[PDB]
Parts: sequence; C-alpha cells; structure tokens
Amino acid sequence: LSTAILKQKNRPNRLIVDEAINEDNSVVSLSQPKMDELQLFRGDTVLLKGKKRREAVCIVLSDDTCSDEKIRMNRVVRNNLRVRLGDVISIQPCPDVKYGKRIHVLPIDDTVEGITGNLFEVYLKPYFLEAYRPIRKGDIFLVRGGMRAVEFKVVETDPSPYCIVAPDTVIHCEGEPIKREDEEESLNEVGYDDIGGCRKQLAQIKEMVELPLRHPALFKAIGVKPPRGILLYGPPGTGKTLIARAVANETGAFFFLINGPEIMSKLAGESESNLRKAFEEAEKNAPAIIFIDELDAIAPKREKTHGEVERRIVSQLLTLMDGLKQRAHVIVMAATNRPNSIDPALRRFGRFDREVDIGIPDATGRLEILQIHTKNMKLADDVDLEQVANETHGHVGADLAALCSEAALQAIRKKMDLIDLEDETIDAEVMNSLAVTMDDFRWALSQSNPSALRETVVEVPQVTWEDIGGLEDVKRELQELVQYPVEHPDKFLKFGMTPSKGVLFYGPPGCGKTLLAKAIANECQANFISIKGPELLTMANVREIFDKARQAAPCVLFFDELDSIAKARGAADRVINQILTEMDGMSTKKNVFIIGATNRPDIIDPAILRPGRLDQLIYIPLPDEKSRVAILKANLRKSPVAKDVDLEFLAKMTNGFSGADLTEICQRACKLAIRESIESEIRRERERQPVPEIRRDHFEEAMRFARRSVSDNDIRKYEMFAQTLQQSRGF
Amino acid sequence: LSTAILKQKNRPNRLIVDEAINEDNSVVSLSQPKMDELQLFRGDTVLLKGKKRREAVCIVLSDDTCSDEKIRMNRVVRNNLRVRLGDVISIQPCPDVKYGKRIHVLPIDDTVEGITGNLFEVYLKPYFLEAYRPIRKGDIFLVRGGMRAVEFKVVETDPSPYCIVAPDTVIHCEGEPIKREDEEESLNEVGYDDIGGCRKQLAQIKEMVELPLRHPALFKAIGVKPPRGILLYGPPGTGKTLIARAVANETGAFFFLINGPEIMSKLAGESESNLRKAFEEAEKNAPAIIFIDELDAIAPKREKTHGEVERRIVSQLLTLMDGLKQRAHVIVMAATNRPNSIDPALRRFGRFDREVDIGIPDATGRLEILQIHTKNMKLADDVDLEQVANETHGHVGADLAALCSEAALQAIRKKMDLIDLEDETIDAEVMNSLAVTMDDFRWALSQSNPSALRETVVEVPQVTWEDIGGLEDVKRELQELVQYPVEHPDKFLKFGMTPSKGVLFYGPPGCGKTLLAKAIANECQANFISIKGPELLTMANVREIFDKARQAAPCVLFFDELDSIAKARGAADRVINQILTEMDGMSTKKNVFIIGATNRPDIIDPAILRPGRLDQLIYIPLPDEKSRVAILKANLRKSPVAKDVDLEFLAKMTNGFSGADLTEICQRACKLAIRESIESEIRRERERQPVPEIRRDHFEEAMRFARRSVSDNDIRKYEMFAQTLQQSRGF
Ligand SMILES: Nc1ncnc2c1ncn2[C@@H]1O[C@H](COP(=O)(O)OP(=O)(O)OP(O)(O)=S)[C@@H](O)[C@H]1O
Ligand SMILES: Nc1ncnc2c1ncn2[C@@H]1O[C@H](COP(=O)(O)OP(=O)(O)OP(O)(O)=S)[C@@H](O)[C@H]1O
Ligand SMILES: Nc1ncnc2c1ncn2[C@@H]1O[C@H](COP(=O)(O)OP(=O)(O)OP(O)(O)=S)[C@@H](O)[C@H]1O
Ligand SMILES: Nc1ncnc2c1ncn2[C@@H]1O[C@H](COP(=O)(O)OP(=O)(O)OP(O)(O)=S)[C@@H](O)[C@H]1O
Ligand SMILES: [Mg+2]
Ligand SMILES: [Mg+2]
Ligand SMILES: [Mg+2]
Ligand SMILES: [Mg+2]
Repeated sequence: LSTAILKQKNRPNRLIVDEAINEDNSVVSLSQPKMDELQLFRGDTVLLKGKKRREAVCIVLSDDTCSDEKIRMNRVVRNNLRVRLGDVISIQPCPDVKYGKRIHVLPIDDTVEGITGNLFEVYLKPYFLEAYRPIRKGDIFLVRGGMRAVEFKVVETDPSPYCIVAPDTVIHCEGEPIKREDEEESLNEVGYDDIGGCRKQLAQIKEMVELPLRHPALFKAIGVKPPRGILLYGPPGTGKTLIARAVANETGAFFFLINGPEIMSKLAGESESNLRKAFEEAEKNAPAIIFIDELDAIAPKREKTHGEVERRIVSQLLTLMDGLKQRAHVIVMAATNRPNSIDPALRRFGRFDREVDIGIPDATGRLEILQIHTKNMKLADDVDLEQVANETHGHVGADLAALCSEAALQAIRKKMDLIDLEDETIDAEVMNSLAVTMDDFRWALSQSNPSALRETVVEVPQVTWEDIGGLEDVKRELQELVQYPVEHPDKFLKFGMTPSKGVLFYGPPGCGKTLLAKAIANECQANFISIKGPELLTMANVREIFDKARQAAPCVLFFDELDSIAKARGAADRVINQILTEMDGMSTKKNVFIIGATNRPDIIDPAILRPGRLDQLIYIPLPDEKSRVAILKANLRKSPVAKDVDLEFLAKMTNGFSGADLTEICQRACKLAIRESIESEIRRERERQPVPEIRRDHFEEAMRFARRSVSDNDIRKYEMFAQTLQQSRGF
Repeated sequence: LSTAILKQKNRPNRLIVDEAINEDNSVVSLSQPKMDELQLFRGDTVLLKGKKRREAVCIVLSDDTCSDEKIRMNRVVRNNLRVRLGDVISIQPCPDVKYGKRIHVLPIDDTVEGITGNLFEVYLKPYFLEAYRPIRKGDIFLVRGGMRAVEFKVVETDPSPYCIVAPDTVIHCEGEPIKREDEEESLNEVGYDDIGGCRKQLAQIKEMVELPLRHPALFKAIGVKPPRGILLYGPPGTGKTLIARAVANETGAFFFLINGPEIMSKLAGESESNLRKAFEEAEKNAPAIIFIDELDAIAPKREKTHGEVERRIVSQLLTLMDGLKQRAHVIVMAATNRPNSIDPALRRFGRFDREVDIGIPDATGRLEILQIHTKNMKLADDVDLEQVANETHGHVGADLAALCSEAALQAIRKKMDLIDLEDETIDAEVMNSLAVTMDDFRWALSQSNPSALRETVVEVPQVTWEDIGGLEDVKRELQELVQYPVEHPDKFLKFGMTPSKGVLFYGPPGCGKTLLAKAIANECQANFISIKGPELLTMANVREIFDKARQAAPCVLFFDELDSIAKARGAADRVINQILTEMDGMSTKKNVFIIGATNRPDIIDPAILRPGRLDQLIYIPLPDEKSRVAILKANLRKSPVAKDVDLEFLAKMTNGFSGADLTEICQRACKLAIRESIESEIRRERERQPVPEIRRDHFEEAMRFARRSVSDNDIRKYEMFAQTLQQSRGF
C-alpha cells in the first residue's frame, strides 16, 4: 500500500490512555500482565513518547483494574504528551536516571494572579516531599496549595533532560513568571493531526523525508540513493506551509526554515550569505531538513528575470543543491504554488526531482479539514459538518478556515444586542452561551468566494449508473473498454491484443454523453477530468491537462462539447492539433482513458478518429420508450412523486424527446408543484391575517408545454451518421 | 569502424584475473610460458594497471596451474585495481623500486571498532616480517591479527609512490583513522563502465579528447590540428555530467571542472577571475581538460541577455577559448542540454566546433543503463530487465535511475509491517531478506513519468515486412528506392543516374502507409524520424527536424498525415514552405530519404510533387482478397487463434475493408474472447463461493459488427487519383 508508513505498528509498547483513578502527575498505572510481557517492575521510572516529540518521565505501577492494551494516567500526563483520551503512546524502560542537582522552575502567570505567597514553601516543598518524582525539562504539573493550585514549568534541569528531585536537590522558583500565552503557543504547535485531506501526500512525504533520514542504512542496504530535493506544490491555501510546520514539529531531524520573501528582502549580498549559512548549518547537524518556503520567490525562471541579484540567487541555490554530498544526510524540501514559474534547472535529477502535489481537497478531505478547524470552536448541536463539506465545492483548506471564521462572526453578530464595543471588559454570561449554529454556517457558505473555483478538479464523480436511464448496451461497451484493461490486464496479454484508450460519444443533444463519461469513471473508481470545448477555446495548457491526467492515473480524460471546438474552425486549430499530439504521446500510459463527446458529428476533425486516437465510436441515440421510462424514474428519485403518476404513460406520449427534454418536463412539474405550494401557504396566511408530492395534474400541465429538442430531420441525419462516421476520414 | 578506439588491444601484457590459490596481498602468479614470452623472472616486483588509473605493485611468481591468458590474484589485489573477475588488466616490468624510508599507514574505521590493541605490534609487524612486500600509495590490504583482521591504507610513501617495506623501514600507524565511507566514496568513482547506451559517443569522446592529448605527435605527423573545444549536448538526464566524471576519473590528463552555476553565483568580478584562473591552471599542466558543465549557464546568447556581467563572461570565455595556442595541449569540453541557447560565436571554428550528441537511449541502450543501476541492488530472480527496458519508452538514464529508486521504495513498503520508523536501529533480519522483485518494477513503471516523452525519437523501427500483409510490389519499389542507392551506390554511378530521395504514399486510410515507411527504415537498418501533421501545426523547428535527420543519416524522414497540414490551408502555409525549402537543401545528403503519406491526395500542395522533392508517387491501394488474408495473418501472429478459424473465408466476405478495418475485426474478436473468459472465471468464482484461444464463433460475432471505413465513392475517387496525381501541378 501507498500509506503503509502511516499505519500504526501495534507493538506491545503501544498503549491507550485512560482516565486516572488515584494516579498523580508523576505515576502511571498498567495491568500486571503488561509488565510481565514488558518485564517492567514496580517503582521503575519510565519514559513516555507522545505527539510532537513531547516526552515525560514517570513511575510505572501495577493496576489490577487496568486493561491489557491501555495505560493509566491523569490529565497532567495526558497534557505533557500532547495526547488525548483514545490516543496511543509508546513506553520503554528508562534507566540511568540520576538525582537532580538543581531544577529551575517557574509558575504560570494566570495561576499566580493576585497570589503573593511563597511558591516554593507553600506549593513546591510539600509536593516534592520524599516522593522521588521524576521530572523532565519543559514539563507542566499542577501543584496544590493555598486557596488555589498553581502550575509550574521546568525550564532547566541538572542534568538535562532527566533528573530525580531528591530532598537534597535544590528547588528554586526565581525568575520571570511564565506567561500562559507562551505555553498556549507551544500547546497549539502544528502536528500531522492538524492536516486534513492529505493522508496520501503525508505518506509520500514521510517516505521521501523521514525514512531516508531516520534509517539511511535501509537505503544503503537495498543499494539505492534517496532523493535530496522534495518540491511540495499546489494551489494557494492548500496547506503546504502547514505541512512545513508539521514536519518542523514532528521530525527527529534538525529543521531549518528558509522563507523566499525573507531571503529576497535582504540587500544584495546578505541574501547569498543567508542561503550559504542555512546550508552550512544544515550540514553541521547530520540529519537535517532545509525547507525553502515560497521557492518561486527566490528561484524564478532565469530566462524571465531582470535583476542581476535574482539570477545570482538562483545560481547560488543550484550550487548549494549540487553541493550536497549525498553523505551529508540533508534533505531540502521546498513549497511553491507556481511550480511552473520555477527555474527548470531546479527540477532536474539531483535537485527537487521529487514532487508532491498538495491538490484541492475533495468532499471527504475537506470534511476532515472542517473538523480540524472547528475542533476548538463552540459548535451547536444542529451543525452538520458533512453537509458543509458537500456544499463547499471549490474550497481549499484556507477557504474553509475563512468559512469557519465567517460563521463565528455571524454568531457574534447575533449577540451584539447583548454586548458593547465600548465596554472596558466583555460580559461573562455571553461567552459561555456563544455557540456557532448551522444557520451561521449556511450564511457563511452563501458569502464565501472560493479561490479554487476556476481550476481543474480531479476526482471520482458521484454520478452512478443508477443516474442514467437506459443505454444498457453502451454501459456494457464502456465497461469492456474502461474496466477490463484496468481490472484484468493479464487477459489482454494472453490474447496479445492491446486495448484502445479512446472513445467518441456522438448523437443527438441531451441523450446522456456527459453522464456516461462520469458514470464509467465512477464505476471504475477512476479520477475524472472534464474539459469542455469552451474552456479550451478560452486558453502550453493542453499539455498541462494531459500531464495532470497522467499523474492522476487511472483517469478518464473527458473532452466534452467537442462541437464547440469544431464550430470554431485559428485558436481552435491549435487546440485540436495539440490534443492530437498529446493523444499520440499518451498511448504509453495504459491506464489513462480518453473520451470525447460531440453532438455535431458532421464537423468533427477526421484525424480525431484515426485508429489509435478515438477510434471507438459509440453512438448514444435518442431514447426509446423503455429508456424514457427509465430516464423519468432516474430523474424523479430525489423527488416526492405521487403514486398516481404514470411514468409509463408519460414515456408513451413523449416520442422524440431527449433525456434532457424529459428532465425539463420533470423540472416543469416541480415548478408547478412549488407554485401551488407557495400559493397555498400565502392563502393560509391571507386568511389567518397541502402539496406534499407532485401529482398527475402537475405532469399533465407540465407536459402540454413540452417542447421537443431534436427535429425529425435532425434524427434522420443522426441516424445517417450512425452508419457513416468511420468513413468521414478520407474525403 | 567508428568504435575501433574502444577495442581491446589483446596484447600479451593483457591478462584475465583469476581466483587465488595461496597468493596473498603482495604476490601474483602467472603461467611459466607467460614469463617466457614476457621475459619476467622470479621474485620480480611488477606493476599492475587497472581501471580508473588505479595501480598496484606486487611480486610475480610461477604457477604450473595458471592459464596462459590469465593472471592469478586474490580479492585484495582485485580490489586495489578496481577490477573484477573476468576483467582484463595490464602488466609490465617494474624496475628501480627502492627500500622504503617511511610509510604512513592508517586503519579502516569499521575494522578497528571496539579494538584497543596496538595496530603496529599486533597486526603490522608480523605481516611485514622479512617478506619484502612492495606497496604503493593508496593501497588497501587486509592484515590478520587478534580476534578480527583489520585493513590498512597507505596514505604516504617515502619515496612516492613505490617503496619496499624493509624491516629497517619505519612503520607507524599514528593519525586519524580512515573512515570506510571515505574509501567507499573512492571505491564508487565513475568510470567508462558506469555509462550505458553511449558506446558510440564514448568512442567519439576518446578520439576527440584522449587521442590528441596522449599522442599529440600522431596528429602532428599526419599533419592535422586536433580540435580544442568539444560540446556534449543532449536532453536532461542523458548522462553528460556522468561522462564528465568518467573522463575526470579515467584520463591521464589534468582535469579542471567548471560549473556554470558555480561561476555565475559569484560576484561581478570573481566570475571572470575564476574563469581566467581555470584556463591558466590548465595551461600550467601540459595535457589538460577543462570541462565547463552547464555551458549555457555562463554563455547564453549575447543578443538575448540583459546584465552587463553576463555579457562580460561570454566575452571573457571567447577570449580564453581563442587564447589557446594549440601548442598548449589543452582541450575544453562543455556540456549543455540547451545547445541552441548558447551564443553562436562559441560554436565556431576554434571554439566548441566539435559536438557530441548524448541522445535518448534506445531499448538496448537503456537495458545497459538498467544493468548498471541495479548492479548493486538486491534483485529478485524473477525480475526481467530486458522487459523493463522494453516498456521504458521515453526514459533517459536519469529516468531509469529514478525508476529503480521507486522500485526499491515499493519493496520497502511491502516490508514496513516488519519495521518501524521510530526504532533506534533497524532490524537485521529484514535487510538480508529485502529484495526488489519484478512486481515492484511493474509498479514503478506504472508510476514513472518520463521526461523524454515529448521529443523526437530517432531509432530503427521494430516494424518488419512480416508485420505488413500484401503490398509486395510496393515493397519492391521501396527497396529499389531506399536500399539500392545506399547499398549499391557504384551501380548508380555507372549509369549516371542520380537517385530520387523522395516518395509520396497516398491512398485510402488504413491501408498501410505508416507501416511501409517504418518497415523500409527497418529493413535498410536506417534511423527513422516520423513527424505527423498535427505535430507540425502545433510548432525554426522544421529546420531542426531536417538537421536531426542529417546527423542521423542514413535516415528515413517520414512526414505522416500530410492531409492534416493540407486541410489547414496561416501556420500551415509556413510549415509547408519551410519543408519545401528544406527538401531543396536536403538533396546534398545522398543518404537521407524523405517519405510523405497522405490520404487526401486531392488537396496536397502541388509543389510537394515537383521533380526533386517527392516526385515518386506510390499508390497504396485498398487490399485485395489475397492481401486481406495476409493482413489477417499478420495481425493475428501474436494472438492464439483456434485452428477452425478460416482466414480465407474472413477475407472473402470482407470486400472493401482497409487494413485497419481488418485489424478492428481482430480487435473485436479478442474483445469477445476476453469477455467470455472474464465471464467464465466470474462464474467459477460464483459457484465456488475455458477460453484459451479465439474461436470461429468470436470471429462470426465480431464480423457481423464490421463497419467498412472507405465508401464506394471514396474508392472511385482514390482510383481516379491513382491515374491523375502527377498532373495536379499546373492547373
Ligand atoms: N490541508 C489542510 N488541513 C488543515 N488546515 C489547512 C489545510 N490547508 C490549509 N489549512 C489552513 O489554512 C491555513 C493556510 O494554509 P497554508 O499552509 O498557508 O497554505 P499554503 O500552501 O501556504 O498556501 P500559500 O502559502 O498561499 S502558496 C493553514 O494555517 C491552516 O489553518
Ligand atoms: N439517459 C439519461 N438518464 C438520466 N438523465 C439523463 C439522461 N440523459 C440526459 N439526462 C439528463 O439531462 C442532462 C443532460 O446532460 P447529458 O445528457 O449527460 O449531457 P449531454 O449528452 O452532453 O447533453 P448536453 O450536455 O445537453 S449537449 C443530464 O444532466 C441529466 O439531468
Ligand atoms: N548513460 C547513462 N548510463 C548510466 N547512468 C546514467 C546514464 N545517464 C544518466 N545516468 C544516471 O542518471 C544520473 C543523472 O545523469 P546526469 O549526469 O545528471 O545527466 P545530465 O546530462 O547531467 O543531465 P543534466 O545535467 O540535467 S543537463 C547519473 O548520475 C547516473 O546515475
Ligand atoms: N497492410 C497491412 N498489414 C498489416 N496491418 C495493417 C496493414 N494496413 C493497416 N494495418 C493495421 O492498421 C493500422 C493502421 O496503420 P497504418 O495503416 O500503417 O497507417 P495509415 O496507412 O496511415 O492509415 P491511418 O494511420 O489509419 S490514417 C496499422 O498499425 C496496423 O495495425
Ligand atoms: Mg505558504
Ligand atoms: Mg453534457
Ligand atoms: Mg549535469
Ligand atoms: Mg498511420
């Protein structure tokens, strides 16, 4: 699997956190059989490994009420490891823990507000009375005393980082008290759990970055060289910088961060000095990561660049990238939202040759993002994040963070009648009551302008075969053309046939060509890329479409509305010839399928049909009576149709209708039902100051206005091309 | 021959390595007749020359069990020469070897891990006890002693580089111990054996570079001046830098390396200083090579350049190139992947006038690359590198190195369930078991995006006359037009006729024009360049195509789908007029053949047909019955067709079918067989929870759906142009 690196090892050292019974900050309880397997004894000091490299040293005890697979700890231990209930930790024996020489501690500010008592005497001394509590640098623990308990932070240890607080150890609380904001900033460090919708890409990053650095011998043994340069790219706001901070906070390697604007804001000469210093300091620390965020800020195309300093930065960076000895254990990551603006010399072998695409999240990916962002918001109980994830079509992670911000602001606007902008301090009874409801999310949805609306979406469609009425033969052909070479490639090797990767749908308008392309991509669970003819004529970029379909294989590359390009024949001639050239180079990829659709088969370019490009000509015809019943059933699945409606009769009397004409009939019936329902409630309001389902009368009224969208002469010509389209090339 | 310089001289001094019997690190055994021919005696110290200029001094002995053509040595001697079993060395008498004054040695780190004993006393003294072992600087030898033997490196010799370790010689092991990584980096130096698919180009480089430098008198005697500038060019990743390191590590000349980005990363003034210093230091060392890697980094087109410093670098380089006295014995090599971005003044006589094209490797060349890269990988036994070489179509050497990396990573992913990313050290039982299987290579193939897919391939096609059915007369014409002027030029001089270098294939679509062009290029063993019409209309660059066909002569330059250009008549007018101009200038090359194909002969530009451009008009017609049998046989060669299938009957009932229509019939039959086979196995799985060959029923079902791709009126018009196409020019 591609995500095997992210899988939990499920070792016995892994344990699940539980709610403590009597265990204080410095002890943890386990089941006795667990120590028997782990050979742990009583009174042993143990080391806990958690999230974001956080550590803790505590005492392991025996619990007869502890589960085998779980560990016992209080909320303080759960806090110090950045772990939560239900999360997994690791445990290992901790030897060589010596008595503390001197521990430097300090309290949290908001705990010692208004308190003038001696912190050491009143709080620290009783808590450290012969208990032999093991502590580590950076730990936070709650100490009772006085009217209110105060938390303290271990800022320095003698020795570091583990020590035992003996009664002979010197405990001192001098120094500037620790602000809660300082600990709060460290509490909310980014981790791999703060990225949603990037599970596959996070697996790639771990293999490319964390594996060659933690286990360089694993690559020397298999006799391969790991990459030195990783280029994260994607649209703006998709979380490349967020992944940078996640790797910064959850890697064992030394991490150096370079900002593009930071480097180029410096004078001519301090930029190169800072670049050289970054790579030098990364080589001094053996396993290191250099992240160059906004790579295209410092390394644009040398052909398209005016200043001398910009060109000297790019050459300096190329030199430093080439100067990595491959024995230095330095990996250079970079992020960019304009991957094609980067100097081509920086994307070669040995320099940023591996690329990770942090693309647009899909509906489930962006539901995961929404849960991450709302995880600390005060949500109401009626808010359905699954729904919000479904309407947020063109949103990226930053668009969803902005959407949650706007929802919170709408919630505040509903409470401004209770607050004032000029209060010295806000009311206390409005904070606890302040919650974001699903209505605020609907409002924020109506006002959000996504930044990723105008760019190609590559995802499995939700259109299913059940959305299509009839075309059972075409469904069989499409399965045998798109699914068999992908699912049973050995069959195609047995008979020596190579599969054809192209299909042309043609026929009258509104008969289901677009639905068929999406439905076959959905059944095969293949990514779907749709490029309408108008999008091509308003566009170098055809090359990016085919490259995008190559990266996302198995893919169905749909070229819809080819008739729009054909009518434009100029720019349309270049577009078609580019597409033909790409389809010739595309034959290598055995799992990218190209589909074209046109309802003007008389003007299609004959070269499109050459054996090897789109030689499978499938004719989607105007639906017959049985298919019309099926179309009407398929369109009305989401509608409450009353049982007296005879779809058999509706399909009998609509003779030359398309699938889209039948959809328009159902649309009119819903419009009549909505009008009747709206009139009914206005009449009720009129008297005070119904229409649950679409009935047969609505379909009668809607159908006497039915207009047939394909002429009889049109049907004749389409039937003629059903026989003579393969002959269109030649004369 | 063009590769005569690479041929082994097969001198008596050449010997084949053998597995030692009793020979230790300082002795080598030979057959007694070999010394009789070589006049070598017993106890003589001898010098061994191996790969990458490595040397060794040892003692020659007499072996009655040694072959005449082979030499005896242990693994230590085999290691010190960078030679392997089956490889050839050279031998010569070594006189004037004096006693050592002081030899500075040091051990390898991993050999002395955990060992605190005295290296000299325990190891070095017993091994050097009166044995009079001859040693050289940089030698590595294994010395027994203690619980574990330790290897030592000779870092300095008094005198250098040969010395005799007398008992009176001072042996000392002080100094920082030698890391194995340091020796490992020197072990894996690049040599001419680390380049695959460039045998012809390596021969060119040796003649242009290593011959004028080793034997300048050989050029003064024949009265010619050797070139001073060699330009390696090719697509990115094709191994130009690799050849640079190979020449650096396997030439007797002083080698200076200049990096384009290195030079231009310096300040305005240190760049010119570094260039001048490089050429000065190359002239101080008499036979020298200056390699300027990434030439286009420092020397772009002065017309297309903005900075003043860039233009001063180009002028500085032109001055230095012109300043080579031709008596300095300095050769300047350069590499570039944009040979047309270089200043035209640098490709003139006396400056980079010789060019070597490190092009795309072909199937056998890239099999050689794959063997080089996997030679230290742990491959399984089922991996077929010949197959991988066949699917990797658009790959260059760097794409194949990346492909082997991805295969190794897939192998690791299959073993992550046994390893952990957080282990302090990896498991030992998973390394030895970790091997790359052919399944990992198929996966890496499915994910590889080659960088050389979108560029012209120049190679001999695999299409053979047996792939074509019928057209026996056309095959005779093509042989008499393409093969006779190449194979029997004296015949064409006898009769005073000059051959015509152009052919126009025309006729109905799908009748074999593309196959005929590839088949004649394959029979003549000529390079084949194909330029489809769409590729031209999406493109200065026509000039590069004809230049590329001129460099690769004997070549068949195929202009396929000329009908696509004709229908576009603009950009198409410029393309045709450019092609016509090139065909006029192309008549000089007597061994570049141009072929055009069109299935719209009614709109071909009449100037194409002028006597001297494409005046040979060959009409490929719609196949007759006998040819249809031949086409069906040719298409089904790779398919398991059952014997009851009557191809004679199939061809009888398909009357007006093209070659491509018959191929489509065979494709449908294979699709029906695949569907039946897939249904059969699903039925077997259905009952548990066949179709070995295509039978006559499949061809019956497939043929009732057969559609004829050429109309009867189309056939009439094509037959009319079979008589009146030469008349198309004039009115
Ligand atoms: N995949 C994601 N998961 C969770 N939060 C995300 C994700 N992507 C974006 N966000 C949020 O959006 C914010 C902005 O994302 P960034 O990390 O700046 O994206 P970006 O790749 O840097 O885009 P740029 O810098 O404009 S090219 C982050 O701080 C997160 O709060
Ligand atoms: N066979 C069908 N089954 C169900 N709904 C259909 C069918 N054909 C058309 N429709 C409906 O009519 C709409 C027309 O879209 P399609 O027919 O898939 O695209 P089309 O064939 O290119 O025709 P266009 O887009 O109007 S030119 C669909 O979105 C459906 O709502
Ligand atoms: N012909 C070849 N034989 C063997 N290995 C090769 C060959 N070509 C490339 N490689 C491998 O691929 C790597 C990349 O080759 P390079 O030397 O970078 O090619 P290149 O010509 O320098 O391309 P540039 O520098 O981007 S223009 C080499 O280090 C080898 O490991
Ligand atoms: N005479 C033939 N013998 C064998 N196979 C043939 C023959 N003619 C056509 N084919 C098959 O049909 C395919 C069509 O390719 P060609 O006929 O060589 O190209 P063409 O003549 O330019 O016609 P196109 O490419 O369809 S416009 C070939 O790749 C073969 O698979
Ligand atoms: Mg950013
Ligand atoms: Mg549509
Ligand atoms: Mg290079
Ligand atoms: Mg062809």
